Amino acid sequence: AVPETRPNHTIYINNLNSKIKKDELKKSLHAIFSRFGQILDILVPRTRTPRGQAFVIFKEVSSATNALRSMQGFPFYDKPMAIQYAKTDKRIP
RNA sequence: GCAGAUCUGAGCCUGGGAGCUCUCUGC
Repeated sequence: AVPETRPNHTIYINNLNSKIKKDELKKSLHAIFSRFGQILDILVPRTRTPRGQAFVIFKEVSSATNALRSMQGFPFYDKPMAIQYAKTDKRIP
């Protein structure tokens, strides 16, 4: 899937390491992405099979923008993160 | 209904994974 996106509060990360427990994955994504700004939630959706996908919802769009740029392709648990803006913002105002 | 659960529950769809349904648990 290669959808048209535009900046919003939420980034979509895939190519994550599927061997990492979901609770540890959430804590590690929080620790590394909180440098860019306040995080409202981190979602790791349950899929029929493990697929290495997560969403990080930032309080400010600028935080998402800087995280997307800075962390694109960066190793996380020995795999390069692939990052996009979310197709549809997951923030709940 | 809401929230969770599978490399540690399942059937599909897909066949270059942001898909669907079920089952189970709590409320």
